[PDB]
Amino acid sequence: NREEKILNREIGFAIGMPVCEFDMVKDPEVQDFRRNILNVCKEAVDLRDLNSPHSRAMYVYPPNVESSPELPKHIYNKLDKGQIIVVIWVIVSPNNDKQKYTLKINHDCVPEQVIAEAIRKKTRSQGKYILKVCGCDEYFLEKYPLSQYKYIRSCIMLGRMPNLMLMAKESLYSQLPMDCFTMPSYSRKSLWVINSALRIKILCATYVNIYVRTGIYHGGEPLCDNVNTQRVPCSNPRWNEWLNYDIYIPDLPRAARLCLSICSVKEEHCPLAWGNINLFDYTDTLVSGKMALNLWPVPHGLEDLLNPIGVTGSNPNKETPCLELEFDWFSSVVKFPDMSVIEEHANWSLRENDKEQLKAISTRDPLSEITEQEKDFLWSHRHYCVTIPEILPKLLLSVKWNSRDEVAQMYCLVKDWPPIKPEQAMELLDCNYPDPMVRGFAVRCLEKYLTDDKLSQYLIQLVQVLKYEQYLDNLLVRFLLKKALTNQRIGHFFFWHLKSEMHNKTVSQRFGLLLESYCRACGMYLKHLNRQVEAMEKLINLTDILKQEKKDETQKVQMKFLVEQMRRPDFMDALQGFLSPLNPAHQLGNLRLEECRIMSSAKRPLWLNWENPDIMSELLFQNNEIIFKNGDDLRQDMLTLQIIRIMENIWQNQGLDLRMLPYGCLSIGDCVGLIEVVRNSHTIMQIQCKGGLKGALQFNSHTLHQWLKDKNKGEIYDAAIDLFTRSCAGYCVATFILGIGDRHNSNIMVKDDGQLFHIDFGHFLDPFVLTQDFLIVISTKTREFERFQEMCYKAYLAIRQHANLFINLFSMMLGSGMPELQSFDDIAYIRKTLALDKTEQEALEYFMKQMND
Ligand SMILES: */C=C/C(=O)N1CCC(C(=O)N(C)CC(=O)N2CCN(c3nc(-c4cnc(N)nc4C(F)F)nc(N4CCOCC4)n3)CC2)CC1
Repeated sequence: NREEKILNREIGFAIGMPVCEFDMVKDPEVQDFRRNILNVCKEAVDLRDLNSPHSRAMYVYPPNVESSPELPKHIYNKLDKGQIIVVIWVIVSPNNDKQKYTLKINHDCVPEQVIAEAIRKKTRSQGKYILKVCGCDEYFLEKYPLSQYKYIRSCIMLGRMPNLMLMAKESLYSQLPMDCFTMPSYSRKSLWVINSALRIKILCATYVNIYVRTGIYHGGEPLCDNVNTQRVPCSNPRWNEWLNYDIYIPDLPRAARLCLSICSVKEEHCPLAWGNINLFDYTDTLVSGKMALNLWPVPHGLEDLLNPIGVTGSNPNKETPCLELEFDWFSSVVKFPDMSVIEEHANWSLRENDKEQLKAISTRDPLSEITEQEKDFLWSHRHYCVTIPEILPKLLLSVKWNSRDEVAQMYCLVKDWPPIKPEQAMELLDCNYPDPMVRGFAVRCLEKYLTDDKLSQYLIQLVQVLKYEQYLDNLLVRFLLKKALTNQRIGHFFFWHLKSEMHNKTVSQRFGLLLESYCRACGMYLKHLNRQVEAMEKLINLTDILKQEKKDETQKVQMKFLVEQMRRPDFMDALQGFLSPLNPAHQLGNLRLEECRIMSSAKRPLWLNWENPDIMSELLFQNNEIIFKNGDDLRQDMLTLQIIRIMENIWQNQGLDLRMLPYGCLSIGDCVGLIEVVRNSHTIMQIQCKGGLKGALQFNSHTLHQWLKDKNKGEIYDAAIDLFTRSCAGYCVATFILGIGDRHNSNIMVKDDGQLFHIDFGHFLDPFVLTQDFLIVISTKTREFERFQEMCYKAYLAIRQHANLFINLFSMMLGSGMPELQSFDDIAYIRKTLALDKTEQEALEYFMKQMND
């Protein structure tokens, strides 16, 4: 049909690769995934059309709200007797005259009550309206308490006054397209019985320019010793050898994998090409017969001669080392047993001090190692551990995954295991836990106890752990896809986190198929995503040209070329009138070329400035600024900003107001990304160079206080000083805990109201100087510094209390090929700085001493 072809073209443009390539993939799992994944799209679409236009309106404009409606003590104290002052705006005439109406209402009021009181205040001179945020496309469409909306709570925290616009509901529903998801055109035995040992024949290898080292693994742990084949000259890469393993065939867990590599010898063993295969396919069948596997190049800094944590599947580039293998073939097709046989074989197969010992064990952090004695101890008490559920990760770690009996008994324990918090459920999804039942339990916990707010807060870690999935079709991907197809706020960053790694051929297939399904079921938003993709395409083209053709020209010549190329209507049409990838609720209209510029600095970053076309853009920001950087990796920055936002949330919900600044930052491709521009912000180096005594003079650090006092005179002085002190202490603790890279006068920034923050997080996990500027702004021996030290200590304790969450986040991000995060050894730095193995008072003294230096 026509709709099908146009949708295919658009999806190909959005994903980067054409849809037709997926069809030419003669892989049963690929086509079965493409087909079976459409049930999730159907569920999501039905949920969208479930309740007339309101359901679609919630799908496109979901409420941006906090997970808990309860306000912290200090946040509630900032209210006028538990009330809030809110300005509601109304556009009246064809001239669009804007009339404001100020109200003082209970913070816990519903948007309906807000609209009612607004109409009351307006008439002193029915439910057919809704509330929009003045300046962006955010809508208060749900019966939430107003204060629970992130915008309202932010206004309450920042002292700013919320400005909302009243909008007829029909005016918004008329802007909602009648979406029509069209179903694609590509839609319409023994068991364990075999008793023996696993053996595999390595036949030969092609495209080799030595021996083959193999092993059987379950996630990261080997189910048996590794096996080296006969050292053969590379001229004739023919082994035809049979490798036998100390593993009974039925003893193989469901997620057993074969990890192989080709090594050379000088004495000096060095890997050449690696590969991993699923012993069981997606249909639970045990692979048999001949199989050709194209290997992958080795990643940098590989400790061993094997890469088990690497992705599974043959290399898409078939012009690579190809190893031929042979698996035993028995009577009939072998399948993994059903859960019923598992339960049958499981059924067939205590002191107070010891209970408190189990509790203390559960209290420990993830990276803390568990001894063999402790493993057998947890296993002997596997039934009592159901009363303390959060010990489930360590219990799983204590299992002998090379014994079908223990695996079946653990399956039984999991089938009825109590649910645990999402923060703890994510730990069971990293590379350590590949078992399908454990991952299903974790996904159930997420589905049951994860707010979409918390989902967006951890969306990147989940999209990453996706790579740890043994098969294309699994419960985790289905959950993520359903949430992305029922919530466009989540779907935006879902699509972008996926597209930002389409360059990686290791997950090109998986993420490509997932993006195909998403774009097929996402709706009209595919058009806006395509416009954003084309804008980023033009930006990448321009910045690539700048870094090579005109790379060694002067600032003004590069600027002249950038102004020339930024016009060329084919480019203006592409970079004008689209949604901000950093925040799709932000419209970006016409470019203010007079305000765009190359940032100098490193790798020629682009500083772009758009006008805000919002009807009431002046009440939020009339100009939106963004830094498009094509050069260095931004994943580290994304993770750091996420962690900083989480730390600020912890501090707020715990009762210490340390205003951080986790500005927007989105990696959109291979080292190509965007950065949010914080208005009215300048670097300390700027403060010193602008306040330099003269053109030829020294740049003392004492002036910063003078600059702040000039920018804040009168009663605003103490407020600015308090803001500076609090934000400074917060960033002190953050940078110490995370081990952020070298700070200096230009890595730090301050705003006109005193807020301090950081930028450009180069390397972490491998001493905040507190230049006498900061100490002078805080006031060494003053009550101000006493309160400062108290703040720092309290924040350090608060973060030590969530060390577990932070370590789990890092262990989940391990999958991403980031430099400063390649092994658990890098994460151990946090276990160090937080003194996990020490006590609370010990860690307090440790941090006191560390900050004394
Ligand atoms: C003093 C005499 C002298 O020699 N000079 C010349 C140099 C001048 C100077 O110090 N400049 C120009 C520094 C400066 O103004 N900027 C602009 C802001 N930049 C910035 N960088 C980033 C960022 C964050 N993370 C990463 N991974 N990369 C970058 C980027 F650098 F690539 N983010 C921001 N912002 C975030 C907050 O809101 C605003 C935008 N800004 C740094 C260099 C002085 C006179």
